[PDB]
Amino acid sequence: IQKTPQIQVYSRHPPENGKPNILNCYVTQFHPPHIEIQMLKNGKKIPKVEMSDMSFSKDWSFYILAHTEFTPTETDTYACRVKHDSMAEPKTVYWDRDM
Amino acid sequence: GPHSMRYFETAVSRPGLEEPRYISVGYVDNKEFVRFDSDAENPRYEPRAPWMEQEGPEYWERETQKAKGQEQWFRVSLRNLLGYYNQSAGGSHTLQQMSGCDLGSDWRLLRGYLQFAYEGRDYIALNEDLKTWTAADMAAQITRRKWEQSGAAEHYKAYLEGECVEWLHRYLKNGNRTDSPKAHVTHHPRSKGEVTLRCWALGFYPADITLTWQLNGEELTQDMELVETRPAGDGTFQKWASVVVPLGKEQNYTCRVYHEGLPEPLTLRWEP
Amino acid sequence: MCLRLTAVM
Repeated sequence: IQKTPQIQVYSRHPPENGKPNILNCYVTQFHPPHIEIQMLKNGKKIPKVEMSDMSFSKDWSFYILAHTEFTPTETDTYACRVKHDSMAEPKTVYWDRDM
Repeated sequence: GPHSMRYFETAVSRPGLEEPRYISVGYVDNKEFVRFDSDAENPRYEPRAPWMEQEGPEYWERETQKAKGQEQWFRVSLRNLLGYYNQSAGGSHTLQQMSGCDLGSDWRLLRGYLQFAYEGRDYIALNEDLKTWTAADMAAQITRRKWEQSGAAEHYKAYLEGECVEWLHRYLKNGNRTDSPKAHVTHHPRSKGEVTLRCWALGFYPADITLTWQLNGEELTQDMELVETRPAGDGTFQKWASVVVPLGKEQNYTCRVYHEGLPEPLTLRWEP
Repeated sequence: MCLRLTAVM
């Protein structure tokens, strides 16, 4: 049966406004492995997003890390949108600099 | 310390794909070092850590031709499983495999593994004796009997005790690391009269780690929120754990970080 | 070195 992707969105380095950094979208615990992941800035798709290769953990569930360069500010919203057959809607997780 | 090798193999069918995609990922000490992907323009096992480039062309040619054989084995196996489960045409299906060997600190074999899953669920596994098979599903017994009749496990026992250990020794030579957590507490007031302390741990490897919050000398298991350990993307990992405290009483809350690279657990508090 | 499976499922 289908397993629902768990999503975390977080920076590689402690975020500083105006300072270049790497934003991650880490997607875990889904099945089947087919999945679509997009990263957004103020609701706009971020053009170049790097995508790790298909992998799975000991419990058999799949996982992928998407990431892209970003420069956080006080007001820009960053998000990760995920479409997977276990979900009737795409799920969006929004970046929270404190988490 | 202890050591391991694993090959994680996947074969995937989708209704809008004529043939399955086959991926095989090799690991030494839980880090990827080779990968085969049938979707590639010219499919072949490829080095995935610089120390593997040591191997010459006939290594890669031999591994690659084994992978082409495994791809066909998975194709046939996916077709047989479809009938075993009376599944019709027009769905997505997945066959997964993990196999390999665990080595003690003396480099001797502790245990060999060979497990399969269909649709992400346990299908059949070689037992720890390397001689008998476990299979839960009624549909799976068909495979177990076939493999018992063919004596397949004898060949697998010989690999897990032989080539798996011998080649793992070769790999550990050619690639002969931990990074300790760096921890700090951040301050976030959840309400008037309450505050969240977030204990971070950053830059650590391997990924296994434990964070706890303590009251006097009291672990607080439920009540505490955490995140799943997550890759920073640079090879290290991250985690945090947070708890809600009455303000002014921040000083009576202590976070502890447990990680195999630490000389002893770290204890820390919020620092004004 | 990857394992070679013999008999199909």
